[PDB]
Amino acid sequence: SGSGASKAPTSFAEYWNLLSAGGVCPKILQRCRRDSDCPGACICRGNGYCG
Amino acid sequence: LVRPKPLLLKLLKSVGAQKDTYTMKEVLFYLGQYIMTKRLYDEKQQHIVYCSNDLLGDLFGVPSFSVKEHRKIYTMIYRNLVV
Repeated sequence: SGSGASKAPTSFAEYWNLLSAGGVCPKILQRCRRDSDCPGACICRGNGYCG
Repeated sequence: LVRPKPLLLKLLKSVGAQKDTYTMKEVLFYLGQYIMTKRLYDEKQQHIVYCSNDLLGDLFGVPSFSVKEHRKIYTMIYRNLVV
């Protein structure tokens, strides 16, 4: 959930995630396709799962 | 929930978000999606944001900001919202 390149952001997408814009999330094992498909403030990672 | 500002409402409404109240994620979502689709990021410096001459500058009081300043971004946002 807000999960990007926390090791070295080189992109806008990567650095956008690092802000954690939303807060903390319960880390649901629900399969999504986008951040809007995941409730609260969770984002869909590159596996299609929230984190 | 949070309470946005009446200036910011005009920007939000331009992304489809015409509501007076939104969620914490939504506030930054409509903002991010706007800049992402507007092309207001530097190619070489995708971590720098131009707020000068946009509705973000009017409310921030600064000509530009760094996304790297997460602790500053949060204070700017919390000054826009009601906790």
